[PDB]
Amino acid sequence: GSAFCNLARCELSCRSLGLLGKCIGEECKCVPY
Repeated sequence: GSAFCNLARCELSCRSLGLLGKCIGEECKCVPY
């Protein structure tokens, strides 16, 4: 919509904090595997 999450880019971003990436509501949100 006005934003668009990318799972590959969210996965590479959540990898920088030590956890898994997912998209929720067209935003990036990280999760504990």
